[PDB]
Amino acid sequence: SMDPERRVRSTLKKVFGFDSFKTPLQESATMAVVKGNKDVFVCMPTGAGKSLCYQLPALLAKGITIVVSPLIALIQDQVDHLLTLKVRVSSLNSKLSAQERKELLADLEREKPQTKILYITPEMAASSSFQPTLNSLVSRHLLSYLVVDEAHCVSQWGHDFRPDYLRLGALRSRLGHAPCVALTATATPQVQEDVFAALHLKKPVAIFKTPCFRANLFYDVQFKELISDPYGNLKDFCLKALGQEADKGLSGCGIVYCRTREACEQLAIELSCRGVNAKAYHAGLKASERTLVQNDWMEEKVPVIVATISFGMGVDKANVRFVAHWNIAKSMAGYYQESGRAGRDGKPSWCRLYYSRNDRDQVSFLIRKEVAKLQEKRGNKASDKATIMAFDALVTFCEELGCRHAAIAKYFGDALPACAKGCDHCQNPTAVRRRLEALERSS
Amino acid sequence: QVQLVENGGGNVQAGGSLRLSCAASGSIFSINRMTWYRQAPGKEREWVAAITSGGSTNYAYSVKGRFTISRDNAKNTVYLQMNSLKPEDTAVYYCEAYGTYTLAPTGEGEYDDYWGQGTQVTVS
Ligand SMILES: [Zn+2]
Repeated sequence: SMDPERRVRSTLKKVFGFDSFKTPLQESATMAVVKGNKDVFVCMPTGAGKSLCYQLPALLAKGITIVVSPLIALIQDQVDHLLTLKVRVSSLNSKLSAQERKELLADLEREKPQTKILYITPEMAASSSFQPTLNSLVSRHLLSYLVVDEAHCVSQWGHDFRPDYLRLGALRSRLGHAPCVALTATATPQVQEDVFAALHLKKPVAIFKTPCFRANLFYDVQFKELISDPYGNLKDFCLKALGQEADKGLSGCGIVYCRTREACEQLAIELSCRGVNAKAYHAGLKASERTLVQNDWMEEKVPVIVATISFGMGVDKANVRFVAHWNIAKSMAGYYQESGRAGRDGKPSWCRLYYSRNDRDQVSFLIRKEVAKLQEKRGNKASDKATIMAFDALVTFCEELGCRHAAIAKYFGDALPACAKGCDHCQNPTAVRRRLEALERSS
Repeated sequence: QVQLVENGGGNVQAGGSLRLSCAASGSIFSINRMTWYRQAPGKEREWVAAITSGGSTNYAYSVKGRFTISRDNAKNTVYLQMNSLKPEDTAVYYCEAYGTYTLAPTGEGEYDDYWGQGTQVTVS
């Protein structure tokens, strides 16, 4: 094609069936992989089109794109999708018939193989029965790209450490000609640096990292210990949030996250009695009550659901005007995911964490118990340190003064976000200072 | 990309001190390691001192006890205090900002190594 972008748009349309890219960022990433002069790191949430960023460029390349993916279930999802698009995609694994195995190995030995995209477990990629095939592919210069999917699996500080992933670096170096595309949904900066080092990515690494920052979310922290009427404070909070078309009255809905079922039940009643209708949602309820509560919340019959973290996964509601954490979350990640259910329609929403040192001490305690249980059962691990530090970053978020968006950015590894008087601290630095000084005196 | 500018070079009597600075500018989230190298003309480049983000420091055996590397992350700037200067310390001193993570609010960034032009240290 006269224009490389025109061929990319063409293939995205003709093969994959999309008129545009989901985001400028997915576009930029895909284009950097096509240009092929840089190793590429892509860190985008599950559903943000990571796959395409290597799958489309794989099709516009001379040769084969090997895609290392950690477990067979994940491979199969994409193989089947790619087969619906009549893409020449193969998978080498031991969940196969020994016949299919040799049919493919033969196809890979051909000068001009049928296979365009080869999905493979890291186990398979390091196994000696595959080494000959790998070598002839390397020798013939028949690899266009090496792709390492679920790249965080290389990090002991990530959530899913796989020793198998430690070997992928040696492999990467052998494929000098083929650029490496490493992808994950979840990487703190420390996991990023492990991905960059442990996979021997060639600097300069092009990074495409979906930021946390949403311009329409107002984050604040309130100290339960500093409030005479906590339930009253929450009620005013929910009402202000829902009362953003004064003429029409209550519009939108909200979520209030609590650690325990007991708390969900009681807090729902306390709010209802104080003039904001609310219902509890938690896994203790019968399946049918959950679907009635969710439904009532979804239909805006009851505007406020008070739930455990068991609520939100399977829900698309775009006019959540507020998420309030009544108890601090297990982790900054949790808090981000939960608070972030607010404001999906882009209109102003409010995320408020109700911090108490008592909650903090209780969650800190329960994290140290469940780590101990794991340390007894499957022995000591560096991920336990990351779990504790995951809580700590949220404790820190509550107990320090600074832009709240900035603190979430620091933790996930985003740039300083354009918080436009969009958090308590940026809107009134002194007010937050006062509350922290005041919380100091409480002990 | 990143500008690494060195400062604080000079001509100084043996036994005297210098303080070199080294400031990275750009959309810097983090620097894995900042290392001071020195290069006398027609000699092999030499490792002087390093500091990780984390504040772990390491010195060449030749300068241990005489030089201190320090940093101000607020300014992505590392300092090399050089005391008891010897003529053997005469060289061009330069920085490596190794594992430099840059990032725009758009989510587009880089991981790369960056290098200073250097600063002249002569010890009579
Ligand atoms: Zn702010």
